[PDB]
Amino acid sequence: FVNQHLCGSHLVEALYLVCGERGFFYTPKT
Amino acid sequence: FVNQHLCGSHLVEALYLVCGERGFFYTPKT
Amino acid sequence: GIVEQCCTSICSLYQLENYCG
Amino acid sequence: GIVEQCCTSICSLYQLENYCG
Ligand SMILES: [Cl-]
Ligand SMILES: [Cl-]
Ligand SMILES: [Zn+2]
Ligand SMILES: [Zn+2]
Repeated sequence: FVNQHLCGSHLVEALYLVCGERGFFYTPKT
Repeated sequence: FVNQHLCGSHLVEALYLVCGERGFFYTPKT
Repeated sequence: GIVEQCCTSICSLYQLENYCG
Repeated sequence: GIVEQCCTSICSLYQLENYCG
C-alpha cells in the first residue's frame, strides 16, 4: 500500500512531464 | 512558462496527496 | 484554471480540493 | 488503473503517453 502510494507519486510526476499540454486525469480507483 | 511549468510540477504532487483515492485532473490551459 | 489560481497566489488545501473530483 | 500496471513493472514514457488526456 505505502510502496504503491510512493510509486503513485512518481507516476503523476511522470505524467506531468510526458503529457505536457495534453494534461491528464489521474484515477487510482481503477 | 518556465516559472509556471516548475510551479505546475508541485501542483501535480499537491493534487495527488490531497485528492488521493478520489483522484484528480490536471488541465494546463489559459 | 489551477495554474492561474495557484501559481499567481498561494492556494489553501481546500482551494486545491476543488480540482479533485 | 496505471498503478497495477506501471508499479508492478516499469513503464517507458511511450506507455505513459497512453494515459495522457
Ligand atoms: Cl519512493
Ligand atoms: Cl521550483
Ligand atoms: Zn520516492
Ligand atoms: Zn521546484
